[PDB]
Amino acid sequence: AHLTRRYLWDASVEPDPEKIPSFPPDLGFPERKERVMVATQQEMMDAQLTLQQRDYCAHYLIRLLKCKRDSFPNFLACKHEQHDWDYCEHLDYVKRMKEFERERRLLQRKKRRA
Amino acid sequence: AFCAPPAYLTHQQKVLRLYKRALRHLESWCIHRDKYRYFACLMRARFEEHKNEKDMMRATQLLREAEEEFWQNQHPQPYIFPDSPGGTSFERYECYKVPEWCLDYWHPSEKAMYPDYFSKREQWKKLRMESWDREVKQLQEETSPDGIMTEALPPARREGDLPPLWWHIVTRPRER
Amino acid sequence: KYKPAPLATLPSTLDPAEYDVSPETRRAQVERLSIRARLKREYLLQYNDPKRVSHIEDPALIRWTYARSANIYPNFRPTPKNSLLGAVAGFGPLIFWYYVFKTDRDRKERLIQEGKLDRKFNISY
Amino acid sequence: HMTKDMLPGSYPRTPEERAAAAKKYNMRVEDYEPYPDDGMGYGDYPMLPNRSQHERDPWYQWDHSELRMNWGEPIHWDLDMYIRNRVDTSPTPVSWDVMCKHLFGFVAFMVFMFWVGHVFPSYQPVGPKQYPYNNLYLERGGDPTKEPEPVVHYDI
Amino acid sequence: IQPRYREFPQLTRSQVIQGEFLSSLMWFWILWRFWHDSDAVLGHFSYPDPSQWTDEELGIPP
Amino acid sequence: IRKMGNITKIMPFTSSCLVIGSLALTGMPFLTGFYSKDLIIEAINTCNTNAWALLITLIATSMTAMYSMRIIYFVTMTKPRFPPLISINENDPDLMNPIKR
Amino acid sequence: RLFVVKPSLYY
Amino acid sequence: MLKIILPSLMLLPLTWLSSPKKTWTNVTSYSFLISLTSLTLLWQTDENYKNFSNMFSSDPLSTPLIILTAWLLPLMLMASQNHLKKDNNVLQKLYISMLISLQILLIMTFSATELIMFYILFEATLIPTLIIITRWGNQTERLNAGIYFLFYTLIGSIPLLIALILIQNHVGTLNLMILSFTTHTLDASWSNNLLWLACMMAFLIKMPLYGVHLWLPKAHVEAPIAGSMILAAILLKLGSYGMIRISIILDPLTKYMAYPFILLSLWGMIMTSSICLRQTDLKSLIAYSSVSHMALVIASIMIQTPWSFMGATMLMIAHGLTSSLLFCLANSNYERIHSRTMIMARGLQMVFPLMATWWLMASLANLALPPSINLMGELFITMSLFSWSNFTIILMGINIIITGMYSMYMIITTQRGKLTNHMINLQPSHTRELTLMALHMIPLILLTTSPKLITGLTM
Amino acid sequence: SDAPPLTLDGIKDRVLYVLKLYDKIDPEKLSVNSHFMKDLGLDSLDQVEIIMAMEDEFGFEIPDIDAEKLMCPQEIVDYIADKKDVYE
Amino acid sequence: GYTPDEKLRLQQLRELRRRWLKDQELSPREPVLPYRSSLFAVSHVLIPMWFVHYYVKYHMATKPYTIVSSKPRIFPGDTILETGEVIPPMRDFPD
Amino acid sequence: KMELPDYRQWKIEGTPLETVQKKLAARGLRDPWARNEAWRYMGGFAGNITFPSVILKGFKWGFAAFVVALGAEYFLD
Repeated sequence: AHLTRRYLWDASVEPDPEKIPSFPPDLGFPERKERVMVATQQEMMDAQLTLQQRDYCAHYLIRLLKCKRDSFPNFLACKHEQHDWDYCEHLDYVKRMKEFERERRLLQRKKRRA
Repeated sequence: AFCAPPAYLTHQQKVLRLYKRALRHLESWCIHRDKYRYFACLMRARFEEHKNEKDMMRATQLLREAEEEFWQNQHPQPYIFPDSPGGTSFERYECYKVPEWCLDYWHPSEKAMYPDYFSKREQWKKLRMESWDREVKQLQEETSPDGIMTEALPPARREGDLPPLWWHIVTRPRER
Repeated sequence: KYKPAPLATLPSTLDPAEYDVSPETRRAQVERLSIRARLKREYLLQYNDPKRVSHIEDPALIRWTYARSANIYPNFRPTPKNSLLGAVAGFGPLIFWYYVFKTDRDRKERLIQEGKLDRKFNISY
Repeated sequence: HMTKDMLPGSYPRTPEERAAAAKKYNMRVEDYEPYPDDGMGYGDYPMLPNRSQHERDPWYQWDHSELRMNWGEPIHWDLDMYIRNRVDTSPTPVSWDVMCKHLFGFVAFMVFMFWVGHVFPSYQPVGPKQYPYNNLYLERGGDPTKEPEPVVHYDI
Repeated sequence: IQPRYREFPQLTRSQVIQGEFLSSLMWFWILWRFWHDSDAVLGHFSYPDPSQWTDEELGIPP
Repeated sequence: IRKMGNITKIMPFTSSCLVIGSLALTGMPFLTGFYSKDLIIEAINTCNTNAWALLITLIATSMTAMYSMRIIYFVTMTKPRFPPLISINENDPDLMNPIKR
Repeated sequence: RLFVVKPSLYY
Repeated sequence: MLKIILPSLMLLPLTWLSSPKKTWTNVTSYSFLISLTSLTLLWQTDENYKNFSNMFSSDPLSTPLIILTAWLLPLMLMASQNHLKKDNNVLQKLYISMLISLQILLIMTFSATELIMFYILFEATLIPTLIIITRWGNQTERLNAGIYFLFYTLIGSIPLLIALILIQNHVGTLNLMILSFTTHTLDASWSNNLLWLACMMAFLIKMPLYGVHLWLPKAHVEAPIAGSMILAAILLKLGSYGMIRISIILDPLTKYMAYPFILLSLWGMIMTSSICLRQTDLKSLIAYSSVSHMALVIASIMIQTPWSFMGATMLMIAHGLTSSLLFCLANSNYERIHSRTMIMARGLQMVFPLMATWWLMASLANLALPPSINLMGELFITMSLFSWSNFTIILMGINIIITGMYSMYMIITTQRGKLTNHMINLQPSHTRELTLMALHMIPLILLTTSPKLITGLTM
Repeated sequence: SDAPPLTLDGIKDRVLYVLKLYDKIDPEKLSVNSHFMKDLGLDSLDQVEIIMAMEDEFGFEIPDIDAEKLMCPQEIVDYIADKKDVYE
Repeated sequence: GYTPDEKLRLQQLRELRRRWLKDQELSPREPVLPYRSSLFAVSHVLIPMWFVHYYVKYHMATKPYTIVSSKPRIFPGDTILETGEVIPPMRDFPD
Repeated sequence: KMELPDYRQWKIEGTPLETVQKKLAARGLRDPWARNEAWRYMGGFAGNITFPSVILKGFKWGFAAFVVALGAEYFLD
C-alpha cells in the first residue's frame, strides 16, 4: 500500500502525517465550513473525563456512562449507546482518512504543476 | 555409588559407557519407544560389526572417532533421571535426611515417649563398641606393608564377629 | 567441531592424553589410588571411631586458609607489573572519578552564578 | 594440631624441598608443581587444574558431598568460585567461539532492524486526531488571560 | 487407590463427566457470544476504498 | 513431556482444563484471552509502531499457538511413553474443585 | 508407621 | 548524668566483693536497671538542648549512643559467660571491670562538651580494649593486632590535640555551642588546611577509610566477642561524633578538603564489599562490611547536609546493633566448632531451626531490606550524595548490589546446604544466646516503628 | 498421591517379567541366579540393555560402576533393596 | 563381576541394614502422649470490623485530609441530593 | 496384595512395532525388547488420539444447549 508506494516506489508524494495543514485550509472550498461541539466545557469537566477521551464524540459517551451507571447490576443495558459511540469514532476516523487523501491529491496537483 | 572405581579403566568399560550414553541420548532424540528400539538395534549392529576385532590401533581410532561423533551429535538438553544428578529431585530430601547422632541431645521429656525405639539404640551402640577394636587389627594385621592399596574393605574373616567400618554405611537414613 | 577454552575444558573422553596405555602413566594412576585409599581409610578410622566426643580437623583447609591470609607478605617479593598493577588500582580510578565530580560541580557552580539552573522545589537537600 | 613443618613456606628451588613439600601436602612429586615466582604471595601452594567442581565424579560418596572433595585432597587456591554454587566449567556440546558468535550476530541483527524500522516506520493512512477547544488549551493549564493561535478545525 | 500394572485402570464417572462438563460449557459459551457478537471479530462498520471519493467534495483545484 | 502421554484418556479432567488454558492463551475468541489480546493486536498495527517490533510481535503471537499445541501433542495425544506402574488419583476435592473454580 | 529422626527442639 | 554514671561506678566494687555464685546475675540485672534509667535524656520536650554543668551535656546526636552503650554492656557480659568458664573468678572479675570502665568512659565522652575531655576519654578507651584483646584472645597475632590498634589511634590523637591547643589559644575557650556562637571564617591557606587535617585525621583513622582499614579485621578476628561487639558498635562511632561536633568551625574548608576523602571512602566501600565475597574468615567478612558502611557514614558526614547527617546517625545505630548481632552468631557457631572458617560448617537449619531466623533477620538488615533504619539511612545519604553530584548513584548501586550478594552468600554457606556428618559437637542453642539475638533485634523493630528519636540534630 | 513402597516379592516378580519378555537368549525359564554371561552365554551388550530396561522400569538410574558388575538377578534385587531401603 | 569377599561383605551389611530398619520401626502405643462457620465469620470478620469502624469514624475522618472521597461523576440531567437545582442537557443529538 | 499378568499375551500383531520388525528383517536385524515395550500400543491405550478428538470434548452437548437456549430465547422474546 502507501507504505511501499513511498519507500520503494515514488518517494516524496506519499504525504507526511504530521504536517497536514501545510496546505492552506480552503484551497478548493469557497468559504469552507467548520465543525461543532455538542457538549460544553462545564459538562465535560464535571463528568470527570480524560484528555485522550474527550473529543467531538463526547455527548454519546456521556449518555453512555449515564445509562451504564443507572441500572449498574443490570449491565449490558447500554449497547445502543456503544453502537452509536463506535459509529461516531468511525465517522471521525473517516474524516481523517479523507484529510490524508485530500493532502495526497493536492500534492498530486502541485507536482502536476511541474 | 557405594563401591569405588579403579584408577585406570579398560577399553571394555569405555565402550560400554559410550554405548549407554549414546542410547540414552537416542531415547531423548527419538521420543517414541518404537523409533528408540529401531535405532538402538541399528547401533547394536554397528557395534557387533567391529566387536570381534582386537587390534589396539583400530580400537583407539574407532573409540576416539566415536567420542567425537557422539559429542557432535548429542542432545543439547538430554534426558536426566530425576533421582540422579541434574534432575529435579537430587538432594530434594537432604534437607530432611538428618543423621542419628542428633538423637543423643534429645531431652528426656521427649524421649519419654518413643520409649521402645530408645530401648534398642543402646543394644545397637552396644553392638559397636564391643566389636570395634577387633575391626582395626583385621586391617593393621592385613595392612600389607607393600603399601599399594585400594579403597575396598575386607569382611569379617571370622564368624559371629562383625565386619569393619559398618557405621558410616548402616544408619544411613532412608531416601523417602 | 570443537575447541578448548578456559571455561569449557576439553571433556574427559576426547582428551588425547587419555586412552594412553603407558605403563608409567598407569602406574602413576595406581599410585594416586594408593594415596587416596590411604587417606579415605585414615578418615574412616575416625568417622566411626567410637568413644569420640569431638569433630575432625581438616589440615588441608587450615593450610589453605593460612596461605590465603597470613603466608602472603613473607613470601611476597615486589617486582614491576606488580608494583604497577598496585599503583594503578590505587590511583587511577580515584582520580578519574575525581575529575568527573569536579567538572560536574564547576558546571553547576557557573550555571548558578549565571542564575539559570531550575532549582524549584529543591527545598530539602 | 598444626606446625611449621606441616604448614606452607617459600618457593622450593630444590627437589630436596619439593619432595618434602609434596609428601606434606599429600601428593606425588612428579605431579606437584607450584605457582610461578612473581612475588604475589602464592608461595608454594600447588598449582592445580583450573577445573570446576561440577566435573568431579558425582556418584562416589565423597565425604564433602557439597564439594565432592575428599579429606586431605589438596584444595584449589580459587575454590571460593568453584564451590559449585558459582562458576561452572561444565563443558558444552556447542563451543565458546561459536556460541559467542551466534549471540552477538543475533543481537546485532535485532538492534539493526529496530533502527531500520524506526527510520522507516508504519502508520495508518490517516491524519492526526482532532481536538475541539484549541487542543483543550485550558485543561492543559494554559491561562485565563491569553488568546493564542486560534486552532480552528474544519469539516474535511 | 489400588494400583495397576501395564494395564488401563478402571476410572470413575465423576471426574470424567466433570471434564466433559467443563469442555461442553466452554463450547456453549463460545457459541452463545459468537451468535451475539459475530461482529466483534469483523465489525459492523465499512472501511472505504479511496478512489471512490469525489474531487467534487473536499474541494480540489485541477 | 518426553516421558508422558495418553493423558486425555488416563486423566480427562486436567487435560480438558489444560486445553481450555492453551486455547485461551492462543487467543480463542471468547475465553477472556481475546478481550485483551485482540484489542492489543488491533492497536499494535493500528498505531505508528516500529516495523520490526510489530513483525516479531506477530511472529510471537504465532509461536504461542505453536508451543501450546506442542504441549498438547507431546502430553495429550501421543502414546503412553511413561513407566508401567500407575497410582493415579484426582477424585480428591481439594484438587478437583480449585481447577473448576 | 516409622520413626522420624530430628533434632531436640525442646531448647 | 551522675544518675547514669555513679551506679556504673558502683558495679565495680559490687563485682569485686560479690560472691562467685551471684556476681554475674547481680551485676547483669543492675546494669539493666542502669540501661533503663538511661532514658531520662529522652524527655526533650522543646528544642532547648540539655546542659547539666560546665562539664557535661547531652544532645539528640549523643543520647542514642549513650543508651546503645549502656545496653550493649550487659550483652557483652552475657555473651562472655560460656568461655572463660574455666578461668578463675578473679580473672573473669577483671574482665567485667574492664567492660564497665569502657561503658563509663564512653558515656562520659559522648556526653562531654569540652573536646579536650572528649579526647582524653577517647584515648583512655584503649587500655581496656588492648587488654581484653591480648589477655583473652584465642590466637597469637592478637599482639600485633593490639599494637596496630593502639598506634594508629595515638598517631591520630596527637595532631588532634595540637590543634585543640591552637584553638584554645586563638579562641578563648573550647566549650561547644560557644565554638558555635563565636565561630568565624578562615583565610583558607595552607596553615588552615593542615589544621583541618590535624583535626580530622584521627577521627578518620578511627572510622576506617580504604587506606587505614587494616587494624579492624585483625582486631575483630583475634579478639573475643566483647571486643568485637564494642569495636563494631561504638569505638568507631566516637570518630563520627567527634567529626560532627568539630566540623562546625572549619567552614568553608570542608568543600575542597573532602574530594580525596570522599573518593577514598567510596572506592574503599566498593573494593571492601567485593572482598566480602571471597573472604573466608566470617568475622573478617563482617569487619569489611562494617568498613563498607562506615564509608557511607563518612561521605555523608563531610558534605554537611541535614538529610546526610540524619542518614548517618540512622545507619550508624543500625550497623552498630546489626554487627553486634552478627558477631554473637559467629561466636555461637565457633564455641561448638572452634574454627572461624565459613566453609567448614555447612548445611545447618536442620538442627538449629530457629537460630537461622536470627541469622536471616540480620542479613536482611545488612542488605538494606525495608522498613529498616538501615535502608532509611542508606537512602537519605544516597539522596544527599546525588544532590552533591549526579555521578555517585553509580557507586551507591554497585555497593547495594555487592551487599545483596555477599549477605546471601553468608546465609547460604552456613544455613542452606546439607549437614556435615562429623560435627558431633553441636550443643543445641542456649537460651542465653537466643536471648542475646532477640535483644539485639527487638530494638530494631521498635526503632523502625518510631525513629523520630534516632534522627539527629536536624530533626 | 504417593503409592505404596516396594517389597522383595514384587521386585522379583517384576524382574522376572522383564527378563522373560526379553527375547534374545533367555529360554523363558530364568533361575533367580541364572547368570547371564556364564549360565546363559549372553553378551555385554545384552547385559547393559537389561540394566537400562531396569532403569526405565524403576525410574531411577543405576551407575556404571555397578552396572558393569551386576551378573545376577539376585544381585540386582539386593542392589535395589539397599538403595531404596526396603523390608523394614 | 563381584569378588567373593565383596559378595560376603555385601551380604553382611545387607542383613545388618534389614535389621536396623526393622528396629527403626516402632511398636504401637508410641508416640506416647500425656456452627463453626458462624463462629469463624464472627471472630474473623465482625470484631475486626467493629474495631476498624471505630478507628475510621473517630480517628481518621476526624482529621483534615486522612480520607479523600474523589468527587462523584455527575452527568447532565442528574439531580442532587443537596439543593442542587435541575441541570441542563446538551443541544441537538442528530442521527 | 497386588499381582501381575502372564508374560505371553504381549505381542506385536498389526502394531507399528510390526512394521519396525519388518524393516529390521530387511536390514537383517532383530528387535528383542519389542514385546516388553508392547504393554502400550494395545489394550486400552490404543486409538490414534487426535487434535479434534481432544478439542471437541463436550462440543456435542454444547451445541445441544446452544439449541436449548435458542428455543428458550425465541419463546421468551
